[PDB]
Amino acid sequence: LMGGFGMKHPPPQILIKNTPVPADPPTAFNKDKLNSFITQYSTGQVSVEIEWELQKENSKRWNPEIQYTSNYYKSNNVEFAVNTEGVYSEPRPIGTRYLTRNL
Amino acid sequence: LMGGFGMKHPPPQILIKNTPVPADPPTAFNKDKLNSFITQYSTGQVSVEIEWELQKENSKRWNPEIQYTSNYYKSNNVEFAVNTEGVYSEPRPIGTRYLTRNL
Repeated sequence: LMGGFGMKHPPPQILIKNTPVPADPPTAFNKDKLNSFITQYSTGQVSVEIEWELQKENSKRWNPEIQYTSNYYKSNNVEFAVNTEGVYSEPRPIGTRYLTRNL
Repeated sequence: LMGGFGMKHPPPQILIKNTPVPADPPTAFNKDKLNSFITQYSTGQVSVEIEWELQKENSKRWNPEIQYTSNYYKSNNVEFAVNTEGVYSEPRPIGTRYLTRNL
């Protein structure tokens, strides 16, 4: 209902964790689980590659259609670009529905 | 200079004429060329087929571009459509330059 593709078997969940590294244990045995760990974090890169299938427009419509565009008029910033402070922003929601079909 | 594709050998001129059909000549010989003809005209269909080669956009531009669009706002007529009297019109000149390239 929020939109998109419903699937019985969607892309699976990808779970990641830093494995705990204990700090120095005591030299006499203790049965309690170790609550003392080395402070730790990880970084890396992720690649996601999705192949998308397209359905072309076959239309016989004579007149030109509505298309999504940028507006030429001068502005302080470029839409869908970085800020003067380095902040990327998305100025507007963009749907998919521009081209037309008969009903 | 008015625009388009200059060619040493452009598409050739296609010339068409109704062949003159004389009216009834006199029954005694006269050497003058015949100035009396049957009133006549022709009609038919013409097909022109042109194959056009395309050069695709390779751009790495991040932000969306300017595109030619129809405007959604309500109007008495549809642009590039027929009139209520049957008159087709072209409301605006449309150039080719919307997509961008680096210089």
